[PDB]
Order: sequence, then structure tokens, then C-alpha cells
Amino acid sequence: RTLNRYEKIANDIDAIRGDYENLSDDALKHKTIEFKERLEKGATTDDLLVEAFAVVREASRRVTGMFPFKVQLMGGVALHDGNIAEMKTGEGKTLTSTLPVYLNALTGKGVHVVTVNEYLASRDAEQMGKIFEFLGLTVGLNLNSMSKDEKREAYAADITYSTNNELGFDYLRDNMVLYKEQMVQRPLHFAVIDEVDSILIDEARTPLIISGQAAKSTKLYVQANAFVRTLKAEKDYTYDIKTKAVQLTEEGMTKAEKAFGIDNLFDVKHVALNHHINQALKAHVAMQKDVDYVVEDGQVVIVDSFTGRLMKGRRYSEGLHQAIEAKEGLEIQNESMTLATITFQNYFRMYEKLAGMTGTAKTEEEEFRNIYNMQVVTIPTNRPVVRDDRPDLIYRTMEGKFKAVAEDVAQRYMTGQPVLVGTVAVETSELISKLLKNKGIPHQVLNAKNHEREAQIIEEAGQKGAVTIATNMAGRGTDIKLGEGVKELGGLAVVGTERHESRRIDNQLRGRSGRQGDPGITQFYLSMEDELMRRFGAERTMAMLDRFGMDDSTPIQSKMVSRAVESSQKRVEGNNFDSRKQLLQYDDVLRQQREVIYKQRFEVIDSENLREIVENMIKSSLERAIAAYTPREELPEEWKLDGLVDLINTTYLDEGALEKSDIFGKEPDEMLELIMDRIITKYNEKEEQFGKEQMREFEKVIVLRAVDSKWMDHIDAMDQLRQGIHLRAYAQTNPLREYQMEGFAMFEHMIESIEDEVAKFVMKA
Amino acid sequence: QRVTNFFKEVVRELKKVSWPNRKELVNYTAVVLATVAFFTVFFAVIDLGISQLIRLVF
Amino acid sequence: FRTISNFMRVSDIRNKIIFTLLMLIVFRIGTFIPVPSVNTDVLKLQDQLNAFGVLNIFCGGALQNFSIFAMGVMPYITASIIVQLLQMDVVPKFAEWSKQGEMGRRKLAQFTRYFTIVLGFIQALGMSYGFNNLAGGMLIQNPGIGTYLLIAVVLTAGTAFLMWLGEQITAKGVGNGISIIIFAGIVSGIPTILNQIYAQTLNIVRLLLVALAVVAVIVGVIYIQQAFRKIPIQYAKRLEGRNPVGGHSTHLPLKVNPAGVIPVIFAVSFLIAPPTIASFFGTNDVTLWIRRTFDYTHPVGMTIYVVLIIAFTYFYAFVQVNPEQMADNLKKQGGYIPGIRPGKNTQEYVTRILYRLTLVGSLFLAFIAVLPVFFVNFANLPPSAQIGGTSLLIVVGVALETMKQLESQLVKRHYRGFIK
Ligand SMILES: Nc1ncnc2c1ncn2[C@@H]1O[C@H](COP(=O)(O)OP(=O)(O)O)[C@@H](O)[C@H]1O
Ligand code: BEF
Ligand SMILES: [Mg+2]
Repeated sequence: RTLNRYEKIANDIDAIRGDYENLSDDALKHKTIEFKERLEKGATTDDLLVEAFAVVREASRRVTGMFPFKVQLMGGVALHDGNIAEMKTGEGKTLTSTLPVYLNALTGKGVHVVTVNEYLASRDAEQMGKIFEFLGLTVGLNLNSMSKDEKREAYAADITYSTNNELGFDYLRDNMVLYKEQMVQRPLHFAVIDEVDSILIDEARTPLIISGQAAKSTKLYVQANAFVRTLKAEKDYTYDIKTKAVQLTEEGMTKAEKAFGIDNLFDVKHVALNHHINQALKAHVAMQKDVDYVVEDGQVVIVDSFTGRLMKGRRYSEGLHQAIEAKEGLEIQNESMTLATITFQNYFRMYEKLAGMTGTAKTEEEEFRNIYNMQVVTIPTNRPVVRDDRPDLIYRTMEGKFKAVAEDVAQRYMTGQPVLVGTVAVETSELISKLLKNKGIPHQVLNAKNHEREAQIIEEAGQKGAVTIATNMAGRGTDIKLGEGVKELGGLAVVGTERHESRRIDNQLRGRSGRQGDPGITQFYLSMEDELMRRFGAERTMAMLDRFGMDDSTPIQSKMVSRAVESSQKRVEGNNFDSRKQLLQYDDVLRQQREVIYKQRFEVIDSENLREIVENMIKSSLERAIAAYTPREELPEEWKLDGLVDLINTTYLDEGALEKSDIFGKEPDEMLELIMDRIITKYNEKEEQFGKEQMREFEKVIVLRAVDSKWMDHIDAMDQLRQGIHLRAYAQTNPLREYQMEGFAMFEHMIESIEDEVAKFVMKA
Repeated sequence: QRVTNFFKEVVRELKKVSWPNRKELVNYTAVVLATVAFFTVFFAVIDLGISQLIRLVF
Repeated sequence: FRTISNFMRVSDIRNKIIFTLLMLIVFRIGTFIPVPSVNTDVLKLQDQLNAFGVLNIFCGGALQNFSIFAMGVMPYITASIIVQLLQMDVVPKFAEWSKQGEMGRRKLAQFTRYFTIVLGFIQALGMSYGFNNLAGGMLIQNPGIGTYLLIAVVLTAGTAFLMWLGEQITAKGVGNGISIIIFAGIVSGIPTILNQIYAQTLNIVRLLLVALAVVAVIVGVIYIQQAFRKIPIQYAKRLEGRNPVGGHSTHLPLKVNPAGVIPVIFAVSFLIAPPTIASFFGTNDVTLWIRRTFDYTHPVGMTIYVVLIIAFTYFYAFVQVNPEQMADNLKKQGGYIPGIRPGKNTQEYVTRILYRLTLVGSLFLAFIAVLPVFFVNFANLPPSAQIGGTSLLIVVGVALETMKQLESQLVKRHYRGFIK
């Protein structure tokens, strides 16, 4: 059992922090130099662990006033081992990140501390960077707004604080550079992932995708948007509430074919019109305004589903963003084109060491074992949870639930206890803010749109008589501190208003209330026309909401609706489980291909002579060109060798240098050797006249341009294959094996095209 | 006479089926006969072996 | 051949080939182990030929076996086909369990395992009692109900052990598990059949003609089994720019024989049920007439057999493919056959395709099923052979599917690169 090992190491650190206490600064900052030279002579980080942890304990008490508890040392040892430290919400996970981050930044290779958003990254960077810069290391903070030089300074520091999006995008942009000295990241060494279950379980359902702008079309967006704006929500389309899929009906298809003058919408010449009609339908019906996006400064800005904040650079793929901009009446932008793609599983499994800490890991433990080979370690609390988690108050309608929520917030405001109401969308947050505006209750709102005042709102949210309505922004890592007298009122009642997509997320909201042994109440007010119940509730229990009556002043005191609420949430969790499993194995196929391509593109970049690489490319292209003619079947002179001579003179050997007589009646390998040594002397004349390093610049540009263009086309073709592959499961094959085999064939044809393009552009230039 | 029209449709349908060509037909028959012959010999040999061991142990 | 030397050069492929062969040796070892109280000498005296072993007899023109694996995985086969027939609008709990996803599928798999144990018990009781009646009451010593339930629970334990062995040889072995065990049962019966044909023996050229006809029927079976009618499918939810190829296009393949071998299950249940219900009534005139006309080695019974194979192939092709569920899935995921509206019109389009393909597949299945009668009659073979029945289809299908699984494991090593 490892937990007794963690307790033993924590007691070791306790004895020697007795030893480390009476040391001045410049004698405690000297311990970093001492550990660095002991780590360069012969020691490992595992031998230095107790002395480094005692130095961080003393330095933290000297800087921040906090002296880490022994459960924080247990979580630090569990993070140094590469495990997942599941300390509860409020327990002190930021100091327990600073223990193994200091221990593993002494070797000089760099530690990445990953968080969920940029508020938490900047907050932790400020406080724990005060600790680390006392000790003598360097803390960079990698933000979305920085330039490449500031990012390179942030990654060159000893400890880098960033969010998971910026790490993924920096990796993807480092494999699109032309010079090696444009890469910002160092080799990936250690990642401490704060809120692991958000990053590695929840947000790992999505890939990071870097796009680049393609040509602009606008007329079909306005045409399809003007068509869909007259379309009668039940006769001409069906909106499926379960999976938010909007489809035309046969009346709507008839009206579409009449409005555009076409005869069949489902031809292969009207696939662009059908795509524009479908994306205008999804933009109108399935994408509600203040729920899914916002309109800021004449632009559609996406509100993130997990973090609940605006994603400024990010745009919807496949023409949905342009359909939303046509719907809103804004300027329709250009299309896009996927340049690079990675998932968070495949990104963080490149990291040579991976740790993590969260409050809510234990239910996902086997997933952390199957993918990341990380073991969830549960840490004690050192002070018991006095937080009061009351059961949910289920109502019939949303108007009755919101009247109850406003009445609860009103009667907690009268005593002086601070309230934090937790919604999800921006529009329900504004609805409940106007529900408290009349009733005369002064509040703050923390939406995606109110992100500028966030650090101010959180500093006032725990005062006496402080109502804060907050979306997903608050309920993940936000540390609300209680004001004077608030701990006697049982401070910070969290009033949730909906169930989220897992028990982990609403446990995180309750964790905003708890906060290390302080009192707190967490009441959830659900409803029966909540979006979780409407979308994932089973159709049996969705029939007797007339049986419960139509009053909504008192909650439904049943036990069949509580089973329905829990089963709907378990249905969402199972759907997300299978969706992230599917994305995992199919991006394992693209992960193998991408790792081959990116490793060889990098060693094209830092190779100070490319003559052997380009000559092997020309020889492989030439062997395939020889074997494309000259087949094994028709040996005696049915070999069409003047066509091969024409191909060599059009691709390799400048228009006159080969005749039929040079390769007449030859074996394929001896004509290969004849053409190959003619190619070598032509290359040597090119390298003589062209220059020596100028020739390397020339063919580096050729090779990298070919690799980039064929790899973007391969990402597109691989996406199209993954569209049709379940239809391949209709023929009683395994469709994953069909995906792997067709992806291998597609990849090898892509590499043959890379070699053909490089051979042609080098030899014929 | 609907049935002769239907049989003309069946013959027309059989020309859109993607039948295996002669190279993969010969490769498939080689794999099938090799598997059947190998497992015939394999099962005869282990029946003889289990029979001798059964005669030893009883 | 080169490819079987390429398999044994990869360590993982060779590892699971060797594990599969060890599990087949385990299966054969257990097929030599007798049942508790079954008195093996009267069993070995019951046969009409000379098989190999003491638990193998040649009864009814079939190599019967009365070890602890006497049932094989046959209760698992009949439990799976019953559960699959119950999913289709008969039991509603199974319908919604199938509609749930990969976790309601686990509920259906759990029910199939418990139903397998129940059906294995009932089949072991019927089998032990019927074999004891065949021997004249002499097969089971101490014919009390405690001995029958001991025999039934040990045969059900043998079948559940074979299902565990199948789970092993599909987890850590070469391919599918139960299919490899079924293949092993058939081709382990092959050598004693060859020994009977040798012990029988114009005759040398007659057996050469028989072997050439067997290779011809194996080629015809590979030809029909590997043939797909590929319906083109167009998806209208991605832009598909920048010169789409058209070579690896998306399509929907329908087999020519989509049913498989299951029509012969239903046809032989229809052909064995009147003789058993007439056997409960004792010998009469109409009992002997029912026994005489429902025997498919004579042309009235063979005609009823062929007609039922064709009719159940049509039924089970439309159960297996289900063009209405196919049309709804195509409409929901946004695909369409080019030219055809994605609702009812694609359902009746692929219904017409399925009528024509099912005619060809049903005639092939009926011909394959009544081929051993013709080989026995017009080749003077012993009736032990059953040479070219539906076991031929099972053997060809398992051989080809395991070969494709192995080559798919092989190609993950050959990712070249342009540098090399
Ligand atoms: N050892 C300690 N002594 C005193 N206060 C601490 C200690 N560790 C953490 N805290 C405080 O407890 C709160 C826990 O917040 P935080 O660590 O952000 O929670 P989480 O563990 O969810 O990230 C912080 O405000 C921090 O100031
Ligand atoms: F940052 Be914690 F999980 F409250
Ligand atoms: Mg935290």
C-alpha cells in the first residue's frame, strides 16, 4: 500500500523541517544551488525528495505565510511519483503542486504546470511564483496573448504556468516552423496537470485543431440563411432534442427544391447547397445565441462548454461559424482549412512524466489507469468537511424553480450570509439577475461577458451580504475567501440551479462552498423541464409530471423523480465515456501517422546537409517509376520503354538525356543504376553551380513545402474516412480494422506523393 | 409474364456484384486448402499423441 | 509459403498463433475425457462404423461424441440466435436494451450467458436420456435422477468451459473464439472420416473425382462468400474539396448471402420437429408416414428441405439486414444513396437489392446444404462423410476471417516513410 509510504515520507519531511527552520534567506536560497550540484554529481530526484520538500515548506512559510500540512506533503509525494493526488476541493492543492514542481525543476529541463483557464494560471503563477523566485528558480507564464518571443522566454524558464489549450497549440505550431530557432517549446519533460479530470477526461473529448484561412465564399451563406429564416419549426424541419440534430422534412425538402430552382437536392451536383442548408438549419435551431456563443464587437465569439469563458481565436468548423455570422447579420469571414490536429490524450502522453491533482478523480480511476497509466491516490483532509450538502429540490417548471431560487437567495441575503448562485449559460444567468433585480437584492454577475471584473468579483464574493450569480466560470477552481463574521453565519451558501454532465462538475460547485473545514451549505434546485431531463430523461418518468399536479410552490417529494434525475445524469456520463473512447482509438491511428511525419519533418529542419535525404527520395520515386512500367508479368519487350524514357526526361533528367538505347533490354536494377548515377552527376553539377548552403536552403524549402501540403490533404482525407467508417461496420467487419488498413494505404500513398514532388521539384529546377 | 422480367433483373443485378477476381480467388483457395490440410494433420497427430498418453496413464 | 514465415517472424502474431494452438490442444484433451457415469463400453459398441477413440461413435451417419464437451458450444449458438430473434419486436425489454448502446449490449450478453447455461442444462438432460434410450437403457449406470442431473451439470460445465476458452482465445489468441472452437470441432472430425474412406477401399479415380469436386465447391463457396454488392453512399456533411479521389469511396456493402448458415438451423428444426412429436405417439401408420416423408435423404423430404432453406433465407436476410432500420440510420446520420430520397425511397431501393441478392444466396445455400446427399448417393461414399454441407461454409468462413485478422495485425509494422 502506497499511502503508508506517503505518510512515512511526510513524517521524514516533518523531522527535517524541524532542522531547516533557523536558516536565513541567502542560506535557504543557497539550497537550490546545493541541490543542483548534488543533482549533477550523482543523485536522483528521489534521493533529494525530503530535503527539497522541507526547503519548500520553509520557503513557503517565509513567503506566503502558509506552512504546508502533512497531507500537502503526502499529495506532493504522490505527484512526484507520477500518480494522481485526489485531494478534496479546498484542501490546498496549489502548495502541493509547488512541492514536486520545485523538486523536478532542479534538473533544468522545465516543468509545465497546466491549469484549466487563464485566470487560474495567472493566479497560481503569481503566488507560487513568489515562492519559486524566493528559492531562486524562474517562473514563466504562457498566455494566449503573448508573442513568440515572450512565449520562448516563458518556456525557457524553469517552471512554466499555462493552460492546456496553449500548450497544445504551441506544440502544434512548433511542428509548422521553417527554422528550428522558431520553436518556442523545449522538449516535454514534466507536466503537473491541475484539475486533471477536466483536462484529461472531460476536455479530452475534443481535439485541438490549428486552421489556416482558405478562400471566401459568401453568397450561398446568405442564400441558405434567407431560406431557413422562413421555415416553420414543425412542418419543415425536425429538431431532435436528444442529439441536437436538425433535419429537413419532406415538406421542407420540397420547399428547398422549389426555392433554389433545383430538381433534386440530394444529387451529387447539389452537395454544396445541401451542406449550406444543413448548416443554416443548425445555426438557426440548434445554436442558441447567449448559450453557445455571444456577439462581441460585430463578431461571433464561442463560449466554451467546459470552462465557460470566451474562446477568442476559435471558430466553428465546417461552415458553421459563417452560418452563425449570416444568421446574426454580421460580416461573413473566410473559410478555414485544417493545418494541424492533436488530442489531449496524445499530447499529454508525450510528456516523459505526467502527474496531476484534482478533487474528483476516484470515479474515473480506471480510465486514468487504462490510458495514462496513472494511479489515483486519495489523500486525507487534516480537517473534516463540515460543509452541508443538502439534497436536490426538484420542481415541475422552470419558472417555479427560479422563483424558489430567488426566494432562497432573498432569505439568505437578509441574514448576511454570502450566496453564490451557479448557473451554466449566460442567458439563464441574466434571467436570474433580473429575477433578483426586482426584489431589490444587490448582486454581481460573472458571465462569459463579464470576464474583466472576475478577480474583483471573487474578492468580494465571500463578504457579508454578497450575492454572486456565476456560470461555469466560477465552479472549477475559484477560491472564495470569507470575510469577517461570515464564518459565524455558515458562510458561502452555494445554490446550484442545474445538474451538470457529471457528478464531478457539481461536486466542484459544492467544493466552492466547502473550503477547508469552514461551514457551508450547498443546495441544488433542479426542475423537471431542465435540459438534462428533457434531453436524457427516460420517456417513462416524463409522463407523470401531470400526476404531480401544476402548482410549483413546493418541490416534488417523490422518489421516482430522484431516480430519474440520477439515471439521466448517468446516461450523459455513459455517452461521454463512449464518445471519448471512440475518439481515442481512431486518433491512435492518426497518432502513429503524425508521429512519423513530425519526427521526419523535424530532422529535415535540423539537418545541415540534405543531399542524402533528397537522393533517397529521388531513388525511391525512381524505383516506383521503374516498377510502374517494367512489370513482372510481361518480360520480353512488352515494356513500353519509350514511355519510361519520356517519364525520365520529364521528371528527372532534363528533356534529352535518355533514349531507348540506354535502357533497352536491361534488368530493372541495372537501368535503375544507370538512371540513378546520371541523376547523381546532375545533382553534383547543381550543387557545384547553385552553391553549397544555398542548395540546402533551396531543397529544404522544397521538402518542407511538399511535406506540409500533402500532410494537410492527408488530414482532410483521414477525416472523410472517419465519417464513413461505421457504415463499413454494416458489412459485419470490424470498422476500426478497416480504418487502420485504409489509413495505412492512404498514408503510404501520401509519402509516395511527397517523394515524387520533391524529386520533380529538385531535379527539374 | 412478370417472372421472366424478375429473372432478367436478377441477372442484371449479378453484374453489379463485386465478385473476386482470379488472383485473389486462387490465393483464397490456397489459404483454405492449406488451413484444412494443416489442421487435418495437426488434429490427427494430436489424436495419436493423446491416445498414446491415454494408453500409458489409463 | 512466404506469408506464414512472415507471421512467425513477428513476435506478437506468433505468440497468439501458439496460444491458439495450445487452446485447441486443451479442447481436444477435454474431448477425450469421459462423463461421470456413462459406462463407455456400451457407448463404443453402439456405433455402425469404427471411429477413433472410445467416446467417438459413428451414429446416424455423424461422428457423435460423448465426452464432457459432448454439446460443444451448440447451446451458445442456439441461445444467441434465440436472443437475437427476441430483440426484434417480441420482448420489449430486449428491444430497449439493444437501443441503449454498449452497456445495454452487455445486458444482452449477460442474458445470453445465463440462457446458455439454462439451455445447456435442458439439452444435456435430453441428450443423456436420448442416448440412454439409444443404448437400450444400458448407457447410464444407476439411472436415477441424481445421476442424470450430475451428467447434465457436468456437460453444462463443459460447455461453459468451452465458452471461457473462447473468451481466452479471442482475448489473447488469433481471432474470434467461438468460431475457432466450431472450426476445431469440424476439422477434428475430418481425419477419422478420411480413415473410414480409406478403410472402405475405378475407386481411386472415383475418389479423385470426389476430391476435385470438393476443391471446386470450395472455390464456389469462396466466390459467393467474398462478394459484395456495394451501394454508393453520399454524405452531405463535409465540404469534400481539393480533388476527392473516388477510389476509397464510401459505400454500403451487402453480401450475396447475408443470412449465413442460420437458415439451415431453422430448416432442420422444421424438419426434425414432426418426427419427434410423432415419436412421442408411438408407431402407427401416420407416424411411419411422418417419419418417411420428413427424411431429407429421399426426394420429398429433400424438396421440403430446399423449400424451407429458401424461405428461411429470405426471412433471415430481411431480419439480418433490416432495410427499414438501415434507411432510418442513413437518414439520421445524414447519408443518402445518390438519387434516392433518404426516407422510404431508400428503404424500398435496398429492399429490391436485397430481394435479388437473397435469391442467389438462398439457392447457393440450399445447394450447399443438399450436396452431401448427392455425394453419398452418386459417389458410393459411406454415409459417415457429410462431405460439403454447411460445415464447409463454416470452415471456409473461419479460415478466411482468421487470415484477414492476421494480415491486419501484420500491416501495422510496415509503415515506411519517404526516408527509409
Ligand atoms: N497549508 C496551508 N495553510 C493555510 N492555508 C492554506 C494551506 N494550503 C492551502 N491553503 C489555503 O486554502 C485554500 C485552498 O485553495 P486551493 O488550494 O486553491 O484549493 P484547490 O485545492 O481546490 O485548488 C487556498 O486559499 C489557500 O490559501
Ligand atoms: F482548485 Be480545487 F480542486 F478547489
Ligand atoms: Mg486548484
